[PDB]
Amino acid sequence: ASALGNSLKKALDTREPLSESNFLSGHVHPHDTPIHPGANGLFYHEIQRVDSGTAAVHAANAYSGSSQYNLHHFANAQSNMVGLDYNEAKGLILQDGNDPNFVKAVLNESKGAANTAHIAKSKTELADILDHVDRDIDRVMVGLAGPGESGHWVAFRKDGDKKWHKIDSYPRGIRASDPQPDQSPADFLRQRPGTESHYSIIYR
Amino acid sequence: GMQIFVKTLTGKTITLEVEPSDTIENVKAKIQDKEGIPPDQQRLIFAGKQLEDGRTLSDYNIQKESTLHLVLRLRGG
Repeated sequence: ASALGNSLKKALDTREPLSESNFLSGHVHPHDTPIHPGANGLFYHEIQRVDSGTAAVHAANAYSGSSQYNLHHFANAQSNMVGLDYNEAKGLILQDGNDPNFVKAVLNESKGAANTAHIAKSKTELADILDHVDRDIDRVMVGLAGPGESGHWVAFRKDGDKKWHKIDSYPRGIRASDPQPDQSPADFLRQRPGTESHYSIIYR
Repeated sequence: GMQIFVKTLTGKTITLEVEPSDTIENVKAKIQDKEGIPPDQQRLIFAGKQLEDGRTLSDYNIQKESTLHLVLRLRGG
């Protein structure tokens, strides 16, 4: 449990300039969890460098359970939808993150199990949706935005005990003794401070 | 007075009353008054280029009835 504590300290070292090759600082759990978690109860979980704005890609991988997405997928989505140059957009994501419709576009490239998205909604109506479909889903991405939010992406994953687990890639919000806390995505949304309709969810 | 349009990827459009001398920083303040999105979460894109806060609409040759893309900035925290 100290190896995780030191890995979290590593993600706080912004000495070296941020780049395409160092925005991923490490892993809480490095092995694949497409379905069930490992024997230690943890799902695939990436740790981002504090100064990186790449939360969306790390949450998307926790959503999938493996290292399926990289900067190429999000840059290609931004180039296609808003006309940014592809190379520029790779550097811009490191700085400015990813809008919910870009994430939606990235996850729907993978053909197979469909992803349902609800973008630009209040937390109350998104939580009611998550409660309605709870029994039929096992993974969720929550995009936080609006007043009272810093702008962040979090992933949730359900285990065999039918308990939800919050997978947060921002290293300041990870506690080494409980890195994947037990909290449902619906209740997580009900306790957000924001009062307007700038929240988003993608579930499957 | 000049009127520009700001269009989100969701399809929602807002009309802003602006002037050529207004800085992008001032436009983001108008978007906050109308949509409640803090300026630090706002990306504005025009003609395939992300706009910078220090410059003015005139610096980017944005003219009345021009349309700007508003994209949220979700980094981490």
